[PDB]
Amino acid sequence: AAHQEFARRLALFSINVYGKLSGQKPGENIVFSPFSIQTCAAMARLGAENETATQLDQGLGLASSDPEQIAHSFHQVLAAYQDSQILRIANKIFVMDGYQLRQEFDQLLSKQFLSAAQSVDFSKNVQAAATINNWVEQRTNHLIKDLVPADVLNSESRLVLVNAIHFKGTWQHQFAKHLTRPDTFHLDGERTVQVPMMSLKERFRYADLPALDAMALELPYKDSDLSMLIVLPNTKTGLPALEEKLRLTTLSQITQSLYETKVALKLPRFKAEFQVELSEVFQKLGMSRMFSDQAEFGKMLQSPEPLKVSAIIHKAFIEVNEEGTEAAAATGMAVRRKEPIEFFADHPFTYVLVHQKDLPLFWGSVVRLEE
Repeated sequence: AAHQEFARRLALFSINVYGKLSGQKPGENIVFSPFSIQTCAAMARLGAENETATQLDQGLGLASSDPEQIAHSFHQVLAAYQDSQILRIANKIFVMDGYQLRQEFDQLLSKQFLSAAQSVDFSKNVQAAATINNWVEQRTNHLIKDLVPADVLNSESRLVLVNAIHFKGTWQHQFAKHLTRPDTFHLDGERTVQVPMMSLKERFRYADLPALDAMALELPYKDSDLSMLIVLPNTKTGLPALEEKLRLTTLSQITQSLYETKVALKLPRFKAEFQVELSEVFQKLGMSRMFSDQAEFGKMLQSPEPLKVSAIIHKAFIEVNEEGTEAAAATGMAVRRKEPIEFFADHPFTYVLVHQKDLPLFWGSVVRLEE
């Protein structure tokens, strides 16, 4: 249905972005919220026209070229997440003093994307960035700071679109802290580090993935249909090969493979933070016109001023420990006038924080750990 299609399109967008990020920022732990990125960009699409809009439709994987339909489909997902004890999602638009949104854009953002709105003076760009970034902090339990630098805002800025997402869940099956001990995490064939390694024997949904030379495990969050999917290469140095093989399948095909079994799990206690300016990723996914002097965003403002995207920034944070997971992310877009089975995660792996086994909220990799 609608959820499954939305999820499928988002999963493909996710692996698309992940591949470009891995290439742009090699050797570091990736974490991002594809949901946050797709939602923020879809909000911008509502104000786009012509080839600019078509590129966004195709690069984001939207199911319609009709702004009303696109908005309705995001509303279905957002409205579901309003009634949650674990998840909080928030949208807001920040608009230059004296500029008015077009009626349709305004109504779709407010009613379908549940977006708030505030007028700001971008010519006072230090002040405007503080307003934006303080709001993001409030929406992410202070985990995402300084999202939009003052230096990307100026008197030519006209609006900033922001999506924020915050997650705090408890494991259905928590780890016992007294079992956590320093243990070896293999960075590669020449390098290892000692890290706090959590240990738990329990029944989990599991899949052997021989076609991907990997194995997967699902860790559910308590009182929810949310979970963490871990995909673990069979070889210590296998993650780059696995990241390529993932493109040959889908998240839903992976999770459909899972079955409950007794597992001896080892998993590092870890935190990761990641930040990226996404313009190059978008260009590489075929969404270049939005940054150019040919950008078409004539449906955003009543003003006849031509507009383009000057920056897209994403930041994310995740903390995994014995009790559960806390994660957060935000995306800002600035627009301007022109017997047990062993599952030992002791070498690099990829993970996905998923809703209903098929909709990715967060996606990351652990390739290195300190201390």
